[PDB]
Amino acid sequence: ATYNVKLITPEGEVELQVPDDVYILDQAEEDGIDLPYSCRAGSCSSCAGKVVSGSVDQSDQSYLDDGQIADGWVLTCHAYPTSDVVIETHKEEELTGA
Amino acid sequence: ESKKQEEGVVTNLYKPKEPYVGRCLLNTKITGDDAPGETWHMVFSTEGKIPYREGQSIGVIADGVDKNGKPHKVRLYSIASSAIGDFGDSKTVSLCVKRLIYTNDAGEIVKGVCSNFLCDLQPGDNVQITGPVGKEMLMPKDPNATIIMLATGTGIAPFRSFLWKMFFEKHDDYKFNGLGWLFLGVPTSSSLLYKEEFGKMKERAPENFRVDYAVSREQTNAAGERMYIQTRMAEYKEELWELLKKDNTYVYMCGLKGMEKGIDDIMVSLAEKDGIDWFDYKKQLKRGDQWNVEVY
Ligand SMILES: Cc1cc2nc3c(=O)[nH]c(=O)nc-3n(C[C@H](O)[C@H](O)[C@H](O)COP(=O)(O)OP(=O)(O)OC[C@H]3O[C@@H](n4cnc5c(N)ncnc54)[C@H](O)[C@@H]3O)c2cc1C
Ligand code: FES
Repeated sequence: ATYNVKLITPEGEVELQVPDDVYILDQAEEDGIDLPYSCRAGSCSSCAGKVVSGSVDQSDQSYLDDGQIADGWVLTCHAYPTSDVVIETHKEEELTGA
Repeated sequence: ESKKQEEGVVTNLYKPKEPYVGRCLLNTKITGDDAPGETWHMVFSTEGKIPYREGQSIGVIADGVDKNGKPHKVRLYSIASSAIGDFGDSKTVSLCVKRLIYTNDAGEIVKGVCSNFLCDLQPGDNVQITGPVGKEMLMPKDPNATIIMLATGTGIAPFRSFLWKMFFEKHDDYKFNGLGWLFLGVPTSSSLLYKEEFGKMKERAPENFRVDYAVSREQTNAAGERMYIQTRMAEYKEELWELLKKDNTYVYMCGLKGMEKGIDDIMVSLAEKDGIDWFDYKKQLKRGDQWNVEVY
């Protein structure tokens, strides 16, 4: 009920401490961390982030597409950690076979 | 819980996997033929099937597919119509869409896919909708609360919804009796959105409303500093700060992300002179749902 999460921000590399029943973005606006957010409901790509060492729950997909759940992408505003996590925040995609 | 209204609230009645197919009833260009970038006010039909609330937003799925034979992803747009809509029948939903157009580093003029699919919609066309989406920008329950609305460009959208309910309407469960303050920053007067309307609101109840425009190009303050959405707030910085510490003052920001820096800048200097550093203070505001952002 409190997992370790690592944020490889294009700024530095945070070492937060996000709980279970708490969205990640929320804990970022707590410790005083500044991460991108818009609708804050999980319908856009404002808070995208390629995950790594760990797993998170983002069932409130909405914008989470097909090979997005597999490619590792994560919508930080709508995802609770289910294990220690290491995400690369501020990550974006606007092409690649598009 | 929340100080914001969440009684008659709903989200995701429709998702990208099976959107509601509405139809364009109206679509008009609300910016002067000489403005930097056209914006359009458009009205779709919902058959009451999308009970969205002031502050929420809907998604649109443009037709066709991108240069890969794949359906376009959903693009979000703040709802510019109050719950009952611009028709009063709770049967429609309106959008304030800016049409995206720029030239790239190749000299090719590009066009945003959805915002262009929207500004070209011909009354009768189908439009795929999703939502309602969002709970962050909802309105407070307190009808006598102060409410600062900082907006830039199509960022006036959710506030135009706000205001329609605050004055142009009468409900037997809501009567705005506090102060509604709006700040709209745009580059030109030919770019002002719904001024007439905010003009009638400023009379329907000149005691509760207060609107301040910030035409960045045709306005300057002291040292000929361009009058920006935040430069306008500067001239009231004193009165403003004397509100940012009362349980009933709810600030709302929305629009072109970037208008958020300046605001914090004129806020840090003001706070970093009295109390703590603005930043940690915004954290205490967001505590009681008094600083809700939705920039994009
Ligand atoms: C919560 C929320 C509310 C929103 N509300 C509104 C609203 O009320 N009205 C509105 O008009 N839009 C709104 N938007 C933005 C809207 O969703 C789209 O981002 C916008 O209309 C552009 O989408 P598009 O499909 O037209 O273009 P797209 O084809 O998606 O193109 C956007 C892409 O173009 C590039 N680009 C953008 N601007 C430039 C530039 N100046 N120079 C060079 N390259 C550039 C970038 O790579 C960008 O990712 C909102 C977004 C969110 C998240
Ligand atoms: S804040 Fe919009 S998808 Fe995460």
